[PDB]
Amino acid sequence: MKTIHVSVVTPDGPVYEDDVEMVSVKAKSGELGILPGHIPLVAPLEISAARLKKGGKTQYIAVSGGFLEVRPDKVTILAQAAERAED
Amino acid sequence: RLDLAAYRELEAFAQFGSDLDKATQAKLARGARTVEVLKQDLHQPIPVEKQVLIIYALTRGFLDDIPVEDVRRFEKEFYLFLDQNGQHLLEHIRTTKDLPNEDDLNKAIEAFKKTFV
Amino acid sequence: APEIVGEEHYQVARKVQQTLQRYKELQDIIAILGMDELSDEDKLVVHRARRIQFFLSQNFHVAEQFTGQPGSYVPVKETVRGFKEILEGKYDHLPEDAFRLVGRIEEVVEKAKAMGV
Amino acid sequence: APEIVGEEHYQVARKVQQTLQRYKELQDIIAILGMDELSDEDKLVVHRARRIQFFLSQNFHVAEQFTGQPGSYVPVKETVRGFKEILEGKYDHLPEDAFRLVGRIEEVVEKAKAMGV
Amino acid sequence: APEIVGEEHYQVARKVQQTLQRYKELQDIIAILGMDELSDEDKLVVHRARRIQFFLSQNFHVAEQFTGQPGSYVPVKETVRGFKEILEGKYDHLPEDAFRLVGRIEEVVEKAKAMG
Amino acid sequence: SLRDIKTRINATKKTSQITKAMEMVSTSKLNRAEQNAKSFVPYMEKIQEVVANVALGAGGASHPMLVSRPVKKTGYLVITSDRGLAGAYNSNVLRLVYQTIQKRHACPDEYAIIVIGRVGLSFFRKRNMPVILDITRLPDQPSFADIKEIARKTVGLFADGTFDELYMYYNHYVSAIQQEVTERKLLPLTDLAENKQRTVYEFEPSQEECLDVLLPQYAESLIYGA
Repeated sequence: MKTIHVSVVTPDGPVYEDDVEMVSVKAKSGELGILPGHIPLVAPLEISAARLKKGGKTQYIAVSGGFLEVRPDKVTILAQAAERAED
Repeated sequence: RLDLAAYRELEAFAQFGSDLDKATQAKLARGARTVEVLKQDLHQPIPVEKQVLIIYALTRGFLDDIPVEDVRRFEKEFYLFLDQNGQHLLEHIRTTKDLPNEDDLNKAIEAFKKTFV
Repeated sequence: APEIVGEEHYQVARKVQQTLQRYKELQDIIAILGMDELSDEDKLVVHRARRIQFFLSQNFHVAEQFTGQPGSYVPVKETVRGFKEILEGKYDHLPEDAFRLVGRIEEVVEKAKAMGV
Repeated sequence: APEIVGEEHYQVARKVQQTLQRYKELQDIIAILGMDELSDEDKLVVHRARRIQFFLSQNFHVAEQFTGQPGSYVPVKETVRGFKEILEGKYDHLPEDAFRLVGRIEEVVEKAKAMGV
Repeated sequence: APEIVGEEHYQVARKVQQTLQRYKELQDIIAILGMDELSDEDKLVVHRARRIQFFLSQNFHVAEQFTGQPGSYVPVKETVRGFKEILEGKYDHLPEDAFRLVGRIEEVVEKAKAMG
Repeated sequence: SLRDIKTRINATKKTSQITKAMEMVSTSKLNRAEQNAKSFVPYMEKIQEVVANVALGAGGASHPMLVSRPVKKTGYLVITSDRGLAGAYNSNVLRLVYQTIQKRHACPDEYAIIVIGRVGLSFFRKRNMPVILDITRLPDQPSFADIKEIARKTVGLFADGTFDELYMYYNHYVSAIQQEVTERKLLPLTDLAENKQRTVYEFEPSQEECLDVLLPQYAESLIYGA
């Protein structure tokens, strides 16, 4: 299996640094899925949550208007506000 | 004496409480209560043993839960509670001129707090 | 000398003196730093100290050649009532100049009315 | 005051004294906090009072033996003229050092030009 | 200053005074910011200045009635020596507490060796 | 007289103690503020990289914000504090703005003012300067969440056409002693820093739909950094 480092960043500071194995977002074109080694891709996001899978276990992070920036080795979320599900 | 001196040197910072570190906030909180307990009413003397007991309650941290406006009333009610059931402590102070056993003293103070409002 | 005044009058008299003592300390701070920094917390003290100090003045019967007015005679009940009202904030809205050279607090209310409040 | 100066020269002399009096009133607060807390119209008073205060000084003939600078004799009309222009603001841009130890107001202009303004 | 000490001992004493003066200025900033911000740059000054401030104290003969310490008499050339070493950083590895209420510099080494 | 000197001494001691506490608390607030600016850095870097890529690396002058247009009126964004007791901090910025707009505007309708903090607002109410948007307390933390709305409004005012160029005037921090006044052009984005690096870029929307959401956020982020 393959891991990709996911970063949720806000103007206030960080919000999530980890290397989960999946990640489902709700982008402008529709729902997008990301695997490690994905070709570079930038895409805006609307108000939704980003689902992060690690070992089958799922993680939710609320995102208030972000932008996805994908690299094969690293994925960056640039959200103007983002809180974890339990936060 | 230490608490009063620290409070006096910190007085000017009190106006800015929201911004201070927790150590300075603790010092200011202790100083306000110390000044409250040192107040007294004209022509009302206190026995030395009651003075020592209330000062012990202040300096040992038991009084830093109460609002600075309840400190006087707390002291009065504590004296009545002592009259009722701290006779062994009062007698020990009178006889030995020394502090009573710390564990029994702490139990008495906590017991009084269990009935303060 | 606490007894006679002691219940009603002594609490009002000491609260007036405490307010006027704080305003003296403020007056040197007030000028430079103080009118901005004081403007929230301490301006509540200053706003009442200005009015308490203007209300402590009075118009005398024998001072008509100096004031253009006849004098007034205020009984202690009315005095103690009026100063308790001002300390409770029942008159914070009236202009400070209405408090000057009057007798009863009703006269302050009437003077503000005449000023156009 | 009264006669000689009383029309032309009296207006200039009183404007100079009024400006130096207001600067002297501000100097107390200028000592603690500088010029950063003044009102923008009270900052102009400082700006022109510095110029007036420096232009009141002069180079004497007898002081040449201290300093190689030769002295100057200035007529009353020129004195009144120069102080009138400074009070109007004709030279508010020159560095204040151009005003020190000169005669006529033209020497201030030439001195600032020499200084490189 | 002038005569006696002015060659050797005046150079040592001037360095001690300059070090303790620097530490007093630092004492205001040290409390909040300086606990972190001094901790690299100024810790070189503060770590040595606190060791100098502790080494200036001493065990007095007359103090033996307050605490069981015999007390010591320290010659002028030994105190000049010890302070020169501390200013050179020979003894920085030793805890500050080892320098407290002692005689010659050697007893600092012994106290540190005894406490670990 | 002796009594007057004694009173002056007491007054002077009282004020010195208060200015000393106000110094120490400002020293604390400076340290927290600098850390807060460093906190913001990764996001500011990521958005700038992506914007450089998308606009300059991949495409061209296709969005209104990237395109110079003849100036019908320019807006001035100036950041000042809400209370006094800072030396020249506000007067410097207000002086620079006043002088510049005086030397490059002849008639009032040529310009508008968007200001932050009471001191600048009052400096403009004096005179009759045309101040269009304002805000005050920004409780310096403003949780940043409060300043989102002033930033969107200024960008939208440019977008609807009421501005052709937008500027920002504020003090820039160098150290405790040196704070340098600074003017930067906020719009159009006429000068974008290049970087070469890019990843696999996606196209759920087009280039234009990506820009329509990207550029306003980049401008709002420049305002928050200032």
